[PDB]
Amino acid sequence: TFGSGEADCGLRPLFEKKSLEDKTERELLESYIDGR
Amino acid sequence: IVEGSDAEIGMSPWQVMLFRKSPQELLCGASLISDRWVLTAAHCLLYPPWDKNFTENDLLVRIGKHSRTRYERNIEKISMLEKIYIHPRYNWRENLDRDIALMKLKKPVAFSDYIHPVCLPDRETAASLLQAGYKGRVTGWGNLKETGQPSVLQVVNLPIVERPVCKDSTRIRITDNMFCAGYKPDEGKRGDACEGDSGGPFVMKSPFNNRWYQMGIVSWGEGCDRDGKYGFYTHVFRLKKWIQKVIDQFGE
Amino acid sequence: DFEEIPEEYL
Ligand SMILES: NC(=[NH2+])c1cc2c(I)cccc2s1
Ligand SMILES: [Ca+2]
Ligand code: NA
Repeated sequence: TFGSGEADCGLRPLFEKKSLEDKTERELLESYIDGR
Repeated sequence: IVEGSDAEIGMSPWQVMLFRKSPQELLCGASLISDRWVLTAAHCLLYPPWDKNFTENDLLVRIGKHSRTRYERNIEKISMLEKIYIHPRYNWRENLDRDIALMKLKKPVAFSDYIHPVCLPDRETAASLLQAGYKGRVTGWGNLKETGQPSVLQVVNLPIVERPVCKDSTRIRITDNMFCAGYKPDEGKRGDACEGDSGGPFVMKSPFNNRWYQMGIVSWGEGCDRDGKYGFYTHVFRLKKWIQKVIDQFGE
Repeated sequence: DFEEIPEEYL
């Protein structure tokens, strides 16, 4: 809804919430000059 | 989406479908930002050049979908609109500057494994992620080729491009309320949004807090996946105050 | 091409 979202925004039930990654998100994180 | 692949189930739980009641057809893409508000592109609702001016009563919002044509019983939710708000300075006469609109749902939707809102960026997230070279994701049910419609939701990941390159690929006057994305002819990688994808979300995943933020809205392009051309997107963060304003002036 | 949707939404 607002500032940085909602509260539980952006955390997907089937992925982040279960600590599961979708098949191409790595591509994205790898472009922010690598993530983690 | 051109050169994108099928999405996985629950990959973009914030993806919404603007559906026309009669004829029953896919109008545009949109996104769920809270349990009562959907964000889309203003040209999806108002575009006088083509006598397009939709109203509350002419649309339906379908949330939780994967398949483009099937009514996914017990999975998707269909809502009606209470109000539509177009940015007061949306410029349809020249370059679709401030191509943004908010729709208030008749009743709040309930989240599920297939329905979840996306976050709207704050100054700092915007500042660190909206950089040339960083990739974002666009999703939609739009066309597969310029001139070819998918059965399922498609996804493509694209890099943000430097503004001078964006300005030098077109004759249209680009404003600070827009950014462009896509691969350079030189990158031997393709992908783009296309007809039917308008209004949908351009999102990025924060490496700081693992959340997905919606940085842009699919606004316009010249053809689909043409070499030397890029897609343009509304800059959400630049119009966030307008968003906050209508939301806490008219609801939540 | 679109499958029919239930009448209580029109
Ligand atoms: N190439 C593109 N990114 C787009 C092309 C279009 C078209 I053609 C219509 C509506 C929206 C868009 S985005
Ligand atoms: Ca130019
Ligand atoms: Na291109």
